[PDB]
Amino acid sequence: METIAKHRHARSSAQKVRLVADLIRGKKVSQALDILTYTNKKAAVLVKKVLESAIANAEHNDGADIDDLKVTKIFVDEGPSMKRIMPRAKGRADRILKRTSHITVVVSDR
Amino acid sequence: AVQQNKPTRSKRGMRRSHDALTAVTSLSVDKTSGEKHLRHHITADGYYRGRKVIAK
Amino acid sequence: KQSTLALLLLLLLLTPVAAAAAA
Amino acid sequence: KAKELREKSVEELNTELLNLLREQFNLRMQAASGQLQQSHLLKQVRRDVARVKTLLNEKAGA
Amino acid sequence: AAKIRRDDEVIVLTGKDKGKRGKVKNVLSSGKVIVEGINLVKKHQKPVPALNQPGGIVEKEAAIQVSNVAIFNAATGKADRVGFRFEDGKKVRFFKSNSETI
Amino acid sequence: MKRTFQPSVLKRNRSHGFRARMATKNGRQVLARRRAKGRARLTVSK
Amino acid sequence: IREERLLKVLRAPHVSEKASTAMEKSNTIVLKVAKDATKAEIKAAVQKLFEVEVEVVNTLVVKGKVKRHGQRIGRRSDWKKAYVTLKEGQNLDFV
Amino acid sequence: GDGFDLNDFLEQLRQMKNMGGXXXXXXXXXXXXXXXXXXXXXXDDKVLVRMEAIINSMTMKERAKPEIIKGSRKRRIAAGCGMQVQDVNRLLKQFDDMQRMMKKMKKGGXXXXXXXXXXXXXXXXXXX
RNA sequence: GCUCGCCGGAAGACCAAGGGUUCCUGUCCAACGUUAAUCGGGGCAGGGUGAGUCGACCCCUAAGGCGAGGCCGAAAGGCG
Repeated sequence: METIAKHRHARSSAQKVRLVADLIRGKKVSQALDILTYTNKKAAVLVKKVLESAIANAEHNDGADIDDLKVTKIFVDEGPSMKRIMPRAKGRADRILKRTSHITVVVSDR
Repeated sequence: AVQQNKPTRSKRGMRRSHDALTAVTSLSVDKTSGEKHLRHHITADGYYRGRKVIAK
Repeated sequence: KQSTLALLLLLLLLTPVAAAAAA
Repeated sequence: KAKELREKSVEELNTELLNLLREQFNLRMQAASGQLQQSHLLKQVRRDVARVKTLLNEKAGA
Repeated sequence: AAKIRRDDEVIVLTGKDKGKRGKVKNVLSSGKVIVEGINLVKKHQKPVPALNQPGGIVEKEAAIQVSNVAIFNAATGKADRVGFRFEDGKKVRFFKSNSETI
Repeated sequence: MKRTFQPSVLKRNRSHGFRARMATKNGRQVLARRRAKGRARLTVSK
Repeated sequence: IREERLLKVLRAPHVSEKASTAMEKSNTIVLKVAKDATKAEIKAAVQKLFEVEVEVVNTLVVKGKVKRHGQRIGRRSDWKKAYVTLKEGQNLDFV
Repeated sequence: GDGFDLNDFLEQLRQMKNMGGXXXXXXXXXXXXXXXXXXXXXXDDKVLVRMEAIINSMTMKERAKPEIIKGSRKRRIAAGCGMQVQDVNRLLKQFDDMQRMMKKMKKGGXXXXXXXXXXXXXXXXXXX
């Protein structure tokens, strides 16, 4: 049985988060949790959160035993990106993109 | 200097082919407490190689 | 003066938490 | 009201007006101390005042 | 000139309550009425400690469009439509079918 | 460096203030045009 | 002065720590009064309505803050505060 | 000596329900009664009996160490006292508030902390 | 809290101008702050500016302005 946990509109680019997301794909969630613990990145703690949430979901709602879970599908999509302005020299200005992303983790006993 | 033609997503993929992180393989398991941790680094409880060398 | 002061002061910390739960 | 007030002389009306302002004062005093339950009272008096005044005028006017 | 009023017994023409009868609590300006035992909704209420309001799912009565309710003729047992005449000098309501006053 | 706007209140109001406009034909035409476009404030006043 | 004006002066007691402080220590009360009233009229109005002896009335004007409600920028109204010094033989009533 | 826990909370609660001053504490409090409603004070007996009884459904470990309490334990508690889990969550919330407050009493002064108590008003309009 | 380092005819203290609540407290961390932020000149709520003698007002005029009558000018207006 598949279970979802998502975090939407996280500050980090899709790109940066992808790096970490692609570390844990396929492992059983224990081993993966540790992979994430000792990865030094910001994305790492974001995705750690989402993964843990996902475990809680599985167990509490669908009655899955934690030992069996693997990470079957984990993908980071683009989020709504916000414009800002940084002033630059000689008067020109710069529309800045503060990017966000959708971290979506899905776990399964199979 | 600035590029002449918009480089395709292909090239953009290639350049990033090297940018993948390396997952740390080993999690050393300390003898006394048993918690996992890095090689050569102390645990979350301040255990190292069986001592508790930090009280904390 | 000091009587009522000290008296109320002793139990002063217990009251407003329950009062906030009442409010 | 306003039939009731209409049959009173100008003097008794001045006197009533002052009573009313005392009552009104007293009221918004209570209301600014947080001591008021019935708010509907303010409007009651605040409007009655006007009633009285509007009479005084026409008794002087004609 | 208002046809449906407080405390009239009505019958419901339209909706999930079609055919049911009941008593009007009150009317609203938008042309909506609220009828006894009619159009119950299950509403979720966040518990409020100031009003000592517990939480939970409260069944409440939701406003129904007044076009959808008909004034219930007790004589004929049928829904009716209403009209106005002048009896005494007073404006009064009556049923269209048996033309009897209310 | 020293830029173009060095603010002063008394200056501002003697130059563009309400009364200053009303003084003249032209000014009252300004205030006419503004009232016709329906501005929030006509002149610069506090 | 006329009494009719008087009863229109004094809006409300001002409640705060500063207020309480002066009321206890220096024997002084703090009032929100109509924006246009003056030291004369406040002296008169307290002396009249609370029937107690006023020494002197000091005043100030508070500019209301600027607020936002749902992005909209509003301006809280101004008002006038009065520190009212009572001649010492008086002891406070709150009605 | 670790800090404030459900043991001291229990002691303060039984001392509360024994000494409960709701009618008297309404009189003891002055500035809070001018703003908040006068009848808004809840009855001590029912609430504190509920709290005492629900606490009585807890093991000694869940008391001294309140952060280990989870959903299943809340189920055990609610089923034991014969009430709803939301009430357990409610009392855990109140205990969280009490713990935070007493922690603030322990960190600072009782006079700085008693004078730091503020009455929250979301605007100068009453009840809005 | 402790050492280290920089300004000191200022990188200190007080005003006028200009701004207009940025002041102080509590509370919060989305956005804002070129990073985190538990912090802020950010958000929300409250408080805060007390004068016969300090300023403005007021009395008096400078340059300059407006200007009853008046002179002038197709009209508006210009000068006094």
